[PDB]
Amino acid sequence: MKLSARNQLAGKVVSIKEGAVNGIVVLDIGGGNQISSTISMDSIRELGLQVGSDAYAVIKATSVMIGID
Amino acid sequence: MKLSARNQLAGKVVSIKEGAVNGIVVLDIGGGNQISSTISMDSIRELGLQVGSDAYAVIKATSVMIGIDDW
Amino acid sequence: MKLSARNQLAGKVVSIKEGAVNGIVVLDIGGGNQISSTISMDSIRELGLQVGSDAYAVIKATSVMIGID
Amino acid sequence: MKLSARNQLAGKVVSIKEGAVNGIVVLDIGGGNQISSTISMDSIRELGLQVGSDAYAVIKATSVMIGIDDWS
Amino acid sequence: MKLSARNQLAGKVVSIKEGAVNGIVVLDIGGGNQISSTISMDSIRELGLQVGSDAYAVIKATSVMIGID
Amino acid sequence: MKLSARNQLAGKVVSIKEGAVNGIVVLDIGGGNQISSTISMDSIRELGLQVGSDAYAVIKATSVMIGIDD
Repeated sequence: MKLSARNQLAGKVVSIKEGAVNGIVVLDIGGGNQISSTISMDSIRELGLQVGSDAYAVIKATSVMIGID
Repeated sequence: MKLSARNQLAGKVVSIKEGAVNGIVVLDIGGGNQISSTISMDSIRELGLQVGSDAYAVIKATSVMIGIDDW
Repeated sequence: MKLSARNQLAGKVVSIKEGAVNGIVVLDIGGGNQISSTISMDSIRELGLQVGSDAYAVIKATSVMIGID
Repeated sequence: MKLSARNQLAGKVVSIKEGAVNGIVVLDIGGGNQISSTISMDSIRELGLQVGSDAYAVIKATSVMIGIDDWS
Repeated sequence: MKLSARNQLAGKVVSIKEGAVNGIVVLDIGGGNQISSTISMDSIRELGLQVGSDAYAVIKATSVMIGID
Repeated sequence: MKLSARNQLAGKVVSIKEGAVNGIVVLDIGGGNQISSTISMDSIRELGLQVGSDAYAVIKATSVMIGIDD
C-alpha cells in the first residue's frame, strides 16, 4: 500500500520490548536519530520484525508536535 | 518542561505553510530526513516559528506505526 | 509497504472536501459504513485521490475508542 | 453523550484480548469489515464489554490515514 | 453514547475559531484550566456548539503525555 | 522544552498502574477532575514519576474531541 502519512522514515530495528498485547519497537533512522513505536504485538509478529529488520517509522503529520528550547 | 514523549528529534524549520486554524511545519532533522507537523496557527505564532528556527519534532510512541517493504 | 496498523479498510471515495492545508476524504467501505479521514492537502494530491478512487482507511488500533448505547 | 468523532461505527464484539493495563477489542461492523480497538482494561470493565456485546468503534477523523495500492 | 475514553471533562465553550474544514473549540473546565480541541467544522455545527454551550472534552488515555519541570 | 500542544494541565500523581511496556498515570488536576495518561514504562521511570509527584497532562489539540449532553 502507499500511505498518505507525511512521515515515512526508513530505518533499522535496534530493539523490541515485548509486552502482553503491545510492544515497543526502536528504529535507527540514521544521523543519530531514533524513533520509538508502540504497536500491537500482533502487528510486530505479522511484520516479522527483528533486531536488524529494515522498516519505516510511519507518522501522520497531525500526530507531530513542535517543541523549542 | 520535560516530556514523556519517546520521540523528540531536533531539527530546523524548512517551511511553514499557513492555514486558517492550522499550519504545516517542515523540519530538517538531519540524515536527509524531514518531518512534517500539522499544528494550530496559534501555536506556530506563540512558539515564534520562522524558516530557519531551531525546534524539535515531538511524537508520542503510541502515534508511530511501523511499515516494511514486504517485497 | 505493509503497515502495522490493525485497521486497513478498503473502500471507494465518495467525497473530498478541500481546505487550505487539510481536506476531508469520505470512504464508502461497504455494509452501509463510511469513514471520514482528515489529512493534508499535499497527501490528497500526491495519492491522486478523486471521487470514485479505490482507497483504504488506515487506523492504528490505539486510535480507536469503544462506545455503547 | 453525543460525540464529535466523525467515525462512530456500530458493530458486535467478536473477541477481547486481555492484558495487564490495556486490551484489544475486535468489532465486526458488517460488510466483512472488522475494527480493532486498543483501550484500557478499566474501560473494558466499566462498559461491561463481552463477546457478543453491541458497541461502536469511535474514531476521530484526524486519526484516519488514506492508502492506495502500490500499482496506482 | 457511553465512551471508553478515560478523560471526559465537563466545561463551557469560551471560544470557537472557525476554519475551512476544521475549527478549534476552547472549553473552560473549571479551576482555571482550558482545553482546546481541533475538530471538523461539521462536528462543530452538528453539535450546535456556541460560546456558552455546555460540553465535554473527551480524550483517549493513549493521547495524553506527562510532563515535569 | 516549550511545546506547541495547546493543552498543558498541572496536577499531582494519585496513582500509577504498571504494566510490562506501558503504564497508566492518573493525575489529579483539581476541581474534582482527573486525567489518565497511558505512556511507556520507560518514560514513567525516566521522569521519576511516583505517587505524589507534581506533573502535567499534555494533549495535542487534534487529540481532543468534544461531546455534549443529548
